[PDB]
Order: sequence, then structure tokens, then C-alpha cells
Amino acid sequence: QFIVDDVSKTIKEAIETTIGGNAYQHDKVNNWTGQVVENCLTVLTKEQKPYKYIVTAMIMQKNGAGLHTASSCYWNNDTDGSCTVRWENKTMYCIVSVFGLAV
Amino acid sequence: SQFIVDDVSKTIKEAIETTIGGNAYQHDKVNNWTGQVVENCLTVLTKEQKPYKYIVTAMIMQKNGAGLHTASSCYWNNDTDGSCTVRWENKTMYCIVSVFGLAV
Amino acid sequence: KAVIKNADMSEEMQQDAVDCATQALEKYNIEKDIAAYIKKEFDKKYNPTWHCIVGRNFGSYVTHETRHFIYFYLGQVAILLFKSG
Amino acid sequence: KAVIKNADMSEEMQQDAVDCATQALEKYNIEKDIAAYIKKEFDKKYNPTWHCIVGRNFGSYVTHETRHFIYFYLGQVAILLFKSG
Amino acid sequence: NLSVYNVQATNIPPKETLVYTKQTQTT
Amino acid sequence: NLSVYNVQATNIPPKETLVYTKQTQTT
Repeated sequence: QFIVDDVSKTIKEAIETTIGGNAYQHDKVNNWTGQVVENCLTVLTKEQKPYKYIVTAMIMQKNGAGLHTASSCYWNNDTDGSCTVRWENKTMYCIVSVFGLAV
Repeated sequence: SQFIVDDVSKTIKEAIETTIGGNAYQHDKVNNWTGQVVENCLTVLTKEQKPYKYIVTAMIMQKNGAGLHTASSCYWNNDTDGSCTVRWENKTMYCIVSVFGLAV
Repeated sequence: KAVIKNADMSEEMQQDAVDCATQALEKYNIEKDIAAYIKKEFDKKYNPTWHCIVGRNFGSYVTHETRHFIYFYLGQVAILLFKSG
Repeated sequence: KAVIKNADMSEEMQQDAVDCATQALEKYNIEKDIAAYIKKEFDKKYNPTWHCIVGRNFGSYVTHETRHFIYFYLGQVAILLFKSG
Repeated sequence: NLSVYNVQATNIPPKETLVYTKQTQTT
Repeated sequence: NLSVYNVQATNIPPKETLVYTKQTQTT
């Protein structure tokens, strides 16, 4: 069972980690991004279930440029499962997704 | 079979250059572009008939001076599985496409 | 003692316009320093970028953002103030 | 007969702003119309978003972007012109 | 078995805050 | 059987055009 509602919270907890309550600037950004992906990974491999996991996290200064994504994927449409969540402040749109798959 | 990294990046490229090759950024269109780009590879690496599962993403960001930042780790078997990212600028938008190749 | 001449914005923001103007008026003697006072004060509170012009006989053609423009008299001093960029 | 008090920008632009304003200052007699003419002309050429003040008594705190600012007299009439946003 | 999926989704275009153009003169 | 594997990180640093402030008084 890919508990999507539960793995929902897991991602929203990748804001109670790093500077998910500060603000954005250039020279210190690539510290966060990588780390957000890292910590959300450990807490489903610790669970060692029969899943694999892909997980991406994206960050774009709130300048007024347009942003558009695409989520075409191809898997076991009953056991495999996706979770994407969105969070923003006044500085930055932030956007994260994770993919669990079978065997 | 397995996951030839070139036989995806050459396959991505065509997609990119097909959909958004020869036009600048425009809101009324973008999302249908990304929609194609991705539902275009998929139509190609499934014809391919490999024992694989796939995930395929597209970014398109306007060039306006905003600051974008990518990060992507995974949890597969490094020997059976692999993934390809591809980056594509014009004048009015950057663009990033990333297909992943998990085995059954 | 204010006379509003032309207003876009905000009542509440309208106020801090007059309010902190009234302050520059009595703090500073020179038109330029008045301007600088009101600009910065508004850059700070209401976020960049603002522009202040203060004088007695000047004319003006400017572009502002909706609901971020005001031009008013204090005594007989013209005060213009708007956000753009 | 034009004195440049402070400039950022740009020989050609500069001298284009100068020679323009003079036109302005012979067609139009009202201070607010002189500004109009210059502001409009520049949005045409050099792209929005420009702002103009034209006055005998005024001071200014303003924020512009690079090589897009000019402040000169025509006799007594002072022109402030800059780009922002 | 193996199939295709969505497509969620995200899409956030620009906004460029509006702007007006007003002119003033002094008495 | 399986373990983590490498990030794929790519970033386009902002820029944010420049701007100066200016002050000017008439006579």
C-alpha cells in the first residue's frame, strides 16, 4: 500500500527542516534544494519497503516569470504511486514531488 | 534490455526541438507544450517495448531574471536503472526534460 | 491641513502618505530632504520602489502601479509620490 | 543654452533627451505638458517605463536603472527624466 | 498492468502588476 | 539489493537588474 495521504505529510515535513521559514537569496540556495531531497528520501528507505523512489524538488525566485511542469509516467497503476505538493512564501514558489514504484 | 542513455537524450532532443523549436514564450500555449513534450517521449520509449517503467518530466521557465534550482536524487538499483536529463535554452525561456528508467 | 489633489491608493496608505509627509515638512527645510524622507519611509514600509517629488511649481507625467500613487498639498508645498519598478 | 547638472547616460541618449526637451519647450507652454511630450517620446524610442518632471521649484528622491537618468536646466526650467520599471 | 498517468500538473504564469499613467501640475 | 544514487542538480542563478538612487534640488 502506497500510503499517499501519509507520505503527503512526509513532504510537508521537508519545510520544518531547512530554511523553510526564512527567505531566498542566490549564494546559499543550492544548499537547501539538495537537502530537501535528501531527508525526504531517508524516511522511506528506513522503512525498507518493496518500493523504489524518485524525488525531485524545484525552486524559483518569485520574480514574475512563468513556470510549467509535466507529470507523464508509466507504471503499475495500482501499487505504484505519486505524491506532489506545493508550498510558497513571499520570496519563492517551491514545488516537490516523489515517485514510488514496485518490486 | 537495459537503459541506453544516448538512446534517450537523442530521443528527448527531437521532442524538445519538435514542440518548442521555432517559437518564443507565450502563456496561452506553454502548458500544452510541456503536455506534448512528455506525452511524446512516452509514445516513443513504449513503442520501444522494454521491460522498464518510466517517469518523464518537463520544465519550461520564461527568461525574465528569476532564479531556478534543480535537485533530483533517487533510490533505484544503479546497475539496472538509469535516467537522462536535458537542457535547452532559447531567448525567451529555458527548459529542462528528465526521463527516468526503472526496471520491473 | 492637507489638500489631496489626486489619489490612487489606499485610504490607510493614503494616510501614511499625508501622515509621514506632515513629518518631513517639519523635520526638514529643503525640498530635496523632504522627498528623501518620504521615499525611504515608503520603500521601507510598502516595499520598493517609490519616488517622491516635492516643490512649489513643478509639472509631472509619470507611470505608477495601480493603487500606489498620490499627489497632494501640504500648506502650499506640492507632494508627489508613487511606485514604479 | 542647456546646462547638464547630473547625468547617467550616455552621450547620444543624453543629447537626444536634451534636443527633444527643447522642442517640448517651444510647442508647449504649460509645465505639465512639457513633461508629457518628453515622457511619451521616450517610451516610443527607448522603451517604457520613463518618468518626467519639469519645474522651477522642486526637489526629488528617485530610483532609476543604469545609464537611464538625466537632470538638466533649460535656462531656468529644470528637467528630471529617468527610467524605472 | 503498466499504464500512463497524470499530469498533475502545475502551472503558474506571470502577472506583471498592472500600472496607470497619471500627470499632475502645480498652481 | 538497492541503495541511493546520485543527485542531478542544475541551476540558473538569478541576476536582478541594477538600480541607482538620485537626489536633486532646483534653485
